[PDB]
Amino acid sequence: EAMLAKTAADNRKSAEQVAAAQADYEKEMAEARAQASALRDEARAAGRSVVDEKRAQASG
Amino acid sequence: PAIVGDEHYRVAQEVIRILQRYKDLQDIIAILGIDELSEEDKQLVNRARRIERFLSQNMMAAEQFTGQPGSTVPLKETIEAFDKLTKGEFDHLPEQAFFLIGGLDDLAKKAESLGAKL
Amino acid sequence: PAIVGDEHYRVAQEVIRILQRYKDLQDIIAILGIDELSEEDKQLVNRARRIERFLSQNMMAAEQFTGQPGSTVPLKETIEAFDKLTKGEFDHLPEQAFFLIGGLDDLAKKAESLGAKL
Amino acid sequence: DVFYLHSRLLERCAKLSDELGGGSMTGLPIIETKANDISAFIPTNVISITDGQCFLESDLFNQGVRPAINVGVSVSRVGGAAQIKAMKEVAGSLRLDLSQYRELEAFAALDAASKAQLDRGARLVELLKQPQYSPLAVEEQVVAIFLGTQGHLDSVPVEDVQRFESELLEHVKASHSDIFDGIRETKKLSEEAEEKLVSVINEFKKGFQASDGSSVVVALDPEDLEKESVKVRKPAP
Amino acid sequence: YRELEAFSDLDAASKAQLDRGARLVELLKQPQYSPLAVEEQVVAIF
Amino acid sequence: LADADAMHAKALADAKAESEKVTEEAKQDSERIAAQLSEQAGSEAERIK
Amino acid sequence: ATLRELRGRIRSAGSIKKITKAQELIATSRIAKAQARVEAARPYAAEITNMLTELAGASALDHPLLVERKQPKRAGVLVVSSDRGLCGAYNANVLRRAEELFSLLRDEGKDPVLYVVGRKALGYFSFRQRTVVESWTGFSERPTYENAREIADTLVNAFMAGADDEGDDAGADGILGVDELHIVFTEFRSMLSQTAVARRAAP
Amino acid sequence: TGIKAIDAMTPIGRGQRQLIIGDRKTGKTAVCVDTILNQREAWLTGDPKQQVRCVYVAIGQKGTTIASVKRALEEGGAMEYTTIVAAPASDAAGFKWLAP
Ligand SMILES: Nc1ncnc2c1ncn2[C@@H]1O[C@H](COP(=O)(O)OP(=O)(O)OP(=O)(O)O)[C@@H](O)[C@H]1O
Ligand SMILES: [Mg+2]
Repeated sequence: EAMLAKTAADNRKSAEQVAAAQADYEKEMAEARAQASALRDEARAAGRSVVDEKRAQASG
Repeated sequence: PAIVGDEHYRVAQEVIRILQRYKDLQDIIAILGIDELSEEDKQLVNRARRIERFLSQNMMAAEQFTGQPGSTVPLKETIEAFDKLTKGEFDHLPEQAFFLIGGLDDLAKKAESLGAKL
Repeated sequence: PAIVGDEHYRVAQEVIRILQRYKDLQDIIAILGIDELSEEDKQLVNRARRIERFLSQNMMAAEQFTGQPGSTVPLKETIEAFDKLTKGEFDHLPEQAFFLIGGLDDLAKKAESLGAKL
Repeated sequence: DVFYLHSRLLERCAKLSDELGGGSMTGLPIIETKANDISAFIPTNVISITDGQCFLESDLFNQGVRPAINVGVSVSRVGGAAQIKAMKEVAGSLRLDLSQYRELEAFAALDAASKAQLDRGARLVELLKQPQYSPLAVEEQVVAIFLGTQGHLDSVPVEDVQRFESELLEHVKASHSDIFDGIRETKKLSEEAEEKLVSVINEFKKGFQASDGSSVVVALDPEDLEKESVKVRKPAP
Repeated sequence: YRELEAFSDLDAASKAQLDRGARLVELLKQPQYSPLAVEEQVVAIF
Repeated sequence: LADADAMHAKALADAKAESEKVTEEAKQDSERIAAQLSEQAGSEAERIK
Repeated sequence: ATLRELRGRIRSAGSIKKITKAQELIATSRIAKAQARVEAARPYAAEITNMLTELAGASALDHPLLVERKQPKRAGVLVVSSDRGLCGAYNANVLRRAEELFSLLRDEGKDPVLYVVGRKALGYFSFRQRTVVESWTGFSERPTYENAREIADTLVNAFMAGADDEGDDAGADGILGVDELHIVFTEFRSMLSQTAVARRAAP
Repeated sequence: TGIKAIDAMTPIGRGQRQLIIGDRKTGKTAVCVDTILNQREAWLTGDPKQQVRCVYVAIGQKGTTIASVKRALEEGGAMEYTTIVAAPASDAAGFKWLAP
């Protein structure tokens, strides 16, 4: 009886856990992508600040 | 955007886009009303009607006509208010709440007097 | 019929009739949408759209404006293809398959490129 | 002789033969229409003189389509001869495709092919938007139109297209700058250059966020509430 | 017929009018260079 | 169950590897972007002069 | 070109006018057809009500369908909308009444569970991103008893499955159900008055 | 011209007459001024086979509008390779007729 119940639980848990592993992969991908986008955004913002600063200094 | 700033320009352009879409849809609306439009177009039309009412204002020189004193709206408040409108933050308020008023405080008072709470 | 023959004349007249009916239905489709037409009218509209696209052709002198080399369609093939179109034998192909092509072989190739089969 | 006034003026803008030095004068006459009436006398006169027209609309301008070119009506009478090889290859039938897209959008205001056409046309319209005082070098324009017509914007949402384009161009400018160099120098997009560009686009798509962050890779009153009941012939228990 | 031309769930009389009008319209057609003697026209209209 | 556990472990390890790779690639892209934009600003300053 | 454009618009408006008048007459006949169908359905409804009355008066009232649930927190709601759009505000009024019912359920601390009939409600709720558990479309013009039987079977199965549910757990049933069934639909008061109404169908 | 919508769909070659036609405030002057400014790199090359010399004829335009155009050309460096033939609104009909 324990074997049969454990096997039913095994099938259920294996299916849901495969799905969970795939979802976790996608979550890690999304987190890494967001980190990359944030790095690029802040880098370009810093560049814009530098260009504005140096243009203002040249004008002065 | 060079002169009036990026946010002023963005809000003005969004208001103009909404009003232009409403103008385009007038041809359909004159015949079939609003209910044949898509959900996106229905939402846009409601937003546009509210925007066009909110562009009206109780003018100082209009008191002699209506007896109602005029209102002055600071530019920053105008930009904030129309940004909120374009984003649908006042869609629940009735249209007449936006008619012949000044800033957002007047909007709240008139909406409350009508029955909706801002 | 006397100069071009009965088949050519009949096919041309049927094409003209279909295009005239489509022109009459165009504004109805624009306002009320195509779903409010009858089944016969919807079939006619599909046929007419395919016919108008197939009347277009990749012209020899138009290559500089499209990069696509031009094509020449013999009269017999034109009559046969438009007879088939008026009979509804190509209604299963996307209308985009009929745009700027030559004869029926070009239609088959372009339909294949678009996933359809002729 | 008001037509002659402009015809003899604009006919001096020519491309001289080599025997006369090979000099040229390009003309950009401007005409103001009233209430979008290109049928007025002077507009019709001039339209029949020049080698094509760029026709701008208040309606398109207000919709955010800036520059407000009416694609269906605007044409160039020189065509591919006034383009570099790469631009011809990528923009071969862009104008015709956009005209067809506008027609279909008006019609469909739906099978899979029509859906695909509408999606691509929306993406292309987004691609052709451009701010003022923001020129794009010919190589960058070639790469942008390549993004558009080669179907690399299909996975990107419409609202992000513009941003995507800019970012991607920036990427190609920061790294893989040899693509722009090749296009500019050779005036054409080589097959291996095309493959490198496609690979760069596909890689860059991994690190791009949509607006929602999605990946681009591949009280009623109770009294009014009527209640259903069961009728029973019994004394109230 | 031109009144009913915009329309099948009609009265029997309306359906008959529509069909009769379609037949009459088809009857009034005529090819080029094909004049009919008055008696032939009378019979066709009959 | 064993197959699911193995596949999940492999997927997680590959996810970590790809996250590291994309993060370092993004850092390199940011560095190149900053350098290019600095060059552009220098050109603008020369134009102002 | 102003006159040519105006003439084209006049022709277009004439075509639209003719089509709308035709559709108005067709709808006038369809109203009679629908009223005839309602009349034809009346006697079975009345007599089955009588039969249910007798059976209830000669039996115990313990049916789970007939007994409410404690601390209910799930009510199924079936919104009946049309398929075609040329109705004036029929779909809008139905959906507004549905929103009123949703607010009322929120007041009672119950999350509505949505079922839809008709394409227009589908579009509305898809735009709002509210989920639709199930949807039936293509018969709002001439519904048959087959469609009603299928819909009622689905709703009753869900309601029964809601008996054993605990918290958000489905429980012994294995599927999560609902504690209530409401129907939002337009009630044909008369040729001139058509009112959207919410009507709790169960328990 | 540096404008995708033009360079891709209505390309302009050297020796061609392209009409910019539209209602007021639709962006006509913007397109033309952007086209003039885009020739800055070609001018910087120094090769007359690539250089483009620009002539901006302003007919019946407000004086301050012409000043704004000139300022925009100055800021972008175009004014080095550009000539303005100005016939402002204040001018006689003779100048307005003659400027092009
Ligand atoms: N691509 C663009 N994006 C955004 N704004 C633009 C663009 N092109 C032009 N504008 C703005 O549109 C307005 C009209 O531009 P412009 O002066 O070029 O138009 P015009 O047709 O020449 O006008 P006018 O009738 O005054 O001569 C100006 O504010 C200009 O800044
Ligand atoms: Mg101007």
